[PDB]
Amino acid sequence: MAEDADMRNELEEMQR
Amino acid sequence: SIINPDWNFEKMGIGGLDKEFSDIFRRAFASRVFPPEIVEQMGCKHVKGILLYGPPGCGKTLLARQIGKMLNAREPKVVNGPEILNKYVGESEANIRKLFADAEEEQRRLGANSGLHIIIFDEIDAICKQRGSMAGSTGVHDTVVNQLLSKIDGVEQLNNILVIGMTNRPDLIDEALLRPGRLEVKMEIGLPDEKGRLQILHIHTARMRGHQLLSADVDIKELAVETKNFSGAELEGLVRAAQSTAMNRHIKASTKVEVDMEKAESLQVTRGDFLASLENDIKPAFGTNQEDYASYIMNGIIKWGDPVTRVLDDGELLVQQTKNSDRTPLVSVLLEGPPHSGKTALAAKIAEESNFPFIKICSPDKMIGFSETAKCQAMKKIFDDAYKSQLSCVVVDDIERLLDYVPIGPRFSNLVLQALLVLLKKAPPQGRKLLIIGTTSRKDVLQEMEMLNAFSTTIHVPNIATGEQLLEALELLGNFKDKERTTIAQQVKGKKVWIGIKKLLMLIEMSLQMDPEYRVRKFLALLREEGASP
Amino acid sequence: MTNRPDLIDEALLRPGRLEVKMEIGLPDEKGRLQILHIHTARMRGHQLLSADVDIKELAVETKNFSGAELEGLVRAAQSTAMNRHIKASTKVEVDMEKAESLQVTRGDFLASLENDIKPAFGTN
Ligand SMILES: Nc1ncnc2c1ncn2[C@@H]1O[C@H](COP(=O)(O)OP(=O)(O)OP(=O)(O)O)[C@@H](O)[C@H]1O
Ligand SMILES: Nc1ncnc2c1ncn2[C@@H]1O[C@H](COP(=O)(O)OP(=O)(O)OP(=O)(O)O)[C@@H](O)[C@H]1O
Repeated sequence: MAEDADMRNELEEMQR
Repeated sequence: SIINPDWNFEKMGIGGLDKEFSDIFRRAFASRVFPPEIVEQMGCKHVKGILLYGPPGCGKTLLARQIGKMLNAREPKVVNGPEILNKYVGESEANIRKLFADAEEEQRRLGANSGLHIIIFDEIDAICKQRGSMAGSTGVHDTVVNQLLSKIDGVEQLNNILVIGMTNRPDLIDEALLRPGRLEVKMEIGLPDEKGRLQILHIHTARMRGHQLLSADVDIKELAVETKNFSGAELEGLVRAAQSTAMNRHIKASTKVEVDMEKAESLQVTRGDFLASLENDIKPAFGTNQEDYASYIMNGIIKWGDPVTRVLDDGELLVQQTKNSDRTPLVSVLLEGPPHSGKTALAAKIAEESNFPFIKICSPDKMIGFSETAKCQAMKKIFDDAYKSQLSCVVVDDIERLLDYVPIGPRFSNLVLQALLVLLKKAPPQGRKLLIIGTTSRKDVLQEMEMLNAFSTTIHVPNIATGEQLLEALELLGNFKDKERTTIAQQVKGKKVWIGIKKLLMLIEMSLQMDPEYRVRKFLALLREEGASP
Repeated sequence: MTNRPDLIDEALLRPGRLEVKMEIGLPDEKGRLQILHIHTARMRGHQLLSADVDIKELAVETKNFSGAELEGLVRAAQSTAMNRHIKASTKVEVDMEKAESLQVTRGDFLASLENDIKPAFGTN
């Protein structure tokens, strides 16, 4: 079984 | 009143969607129109949702905006796609609740006798998708869906809101939202019919007729006849293209653009522009379902002998029997003959002469390099599609090429044979009729496999046998003069011949390449050398 | 503009959004002749082109070429001529006294067509 490929990511910003 | 006083059906310019609009009015607006006393007596609740869907360019947005215009109430709120997402946490729900805050306030202030509020969501699938089946990068989408579900139907009851949602892929929407109380009425918009295609064409041409800018030779009914499978958007595009073609004839560009302005005040649109546009500019996005009979019949049919008429009459009789019978919903027939006899063209003609709603032809030309499973899947799909219509006719040609037969060993594919043998005896659903026409060139091989008994009848397609038929065929084609015809007759009339029409055409074309003083001789040799056959 | 028209969403191609669909393909002999004439106007105007160069012969010969390839052929031909007045043995030096009277001949075009530029289509 071929291991799952790499993935991107999504980011969320927070305000102080 | 709740309805604009000047509103009427005719003013919204909608096309052939009579039934759908009537169903909407019945199932969505019946309750609000009756006096409060009786509706209170029943004590029934009111609808709050609608979900339009269908293929692109059918009128969903037009219908939604026309419904908005029809109703007299607050200006509808529009959510233009995924404009509600924000990077800061918790602000998407802020907007999704700001939308409904005003309606909540009004209902609180006035109670049951308050006005109505309408909210329109466009590209709903962008926002609302299954909570479980989603990206794990952020839980923002799930929180949004939960907020919407809570607001639309939560512990607090709100009953003066109507929400309209339009999409193109209804499957992706979450199941929890498409339940009674949120969106129970769900319509499907589809391609129009001939009457709808006439009404649509009428709605746009109106102004040109009003101002006398359309030539009298234009027949709208004919245009509606030709334009098959088109949609409203494509019809409007065709009209625009014809207009542009008509307009282009008063400008001299390509060095510097100018306009006449004195010969340009007598403009008119003829039927030629429509014909030109229908072949060059606009092609139907939905692939034409009509078969390309020109490809299969590339040189027409010529009556060189009785057998042609006999075969056509037999085909007509079979068509009549399958059309006017109830004890035998399924019928089959096989056409057999020597190679180069024209079986495919005759089968195509027989199929065309009938006027069945559904007609399709399955050929190996498309199945190049396919495995023995892909062919089975394709045949299954074709037959499944055929099953839907009330009357169906299907043609299977070149059977031996469909089984991958080779006389060495021999070899063939068993799975396809079994699938065909099962599909030749499966009756369609109740109250439907199907006809199957098969073509082949080797009857003994089929006899060996014991499938010749699966068919109901057989028809024989002979090839030219006597010199008189050859002379008649030459006369019909008219490729030689009287002197050459006499010269050829002087020899051929003595004996018999055995040749197929396709090979005859090839021989004629090969012969016509020589100089005039030799062509006839070149012909005779080709007939003598290749003509050695029973 | 795209190179893979069949990967685009269908909803974007219906009339009213993107109607005019156009295909740009390889030119024919007349198009090749026109293109070749376009890219050689300045040299002819300034008398930098030799009198033995025949455009029609090149147009007939250059088969399966595209516009970029024709421009590249002209550019290589131009450099083969400029290189005859430079000395890159030890120190890069230019003549500057024979640079004037620079001319482009048919031999340069022929040489550039056999060792520098090769089409990427069909048999050759
Ligand atoms: N039934 C119709 N009657 C009259 N005009 C129509 C009809 N259907 C389409 N048209 C014309 O085609 C245009 C396209 O229709 P519309 O914008 O409503 O499509 P849509 O289904 O909402 O689009 P999509 O699914 O591509 O987002 C309409 O504005 C109108 O110009
Ligand atoms: N009277 C005719 N009957 C049949 N075909 C005809 C007739 N007159 C002309 N033709 C043309 O003869 C051509 C030969 O027909 P077709 O290719 O269908 O033959 P076929 O017997 O199925 O061939 P094959 O042996 O190669 O499988 C077709 O283009 C058909 O249009």
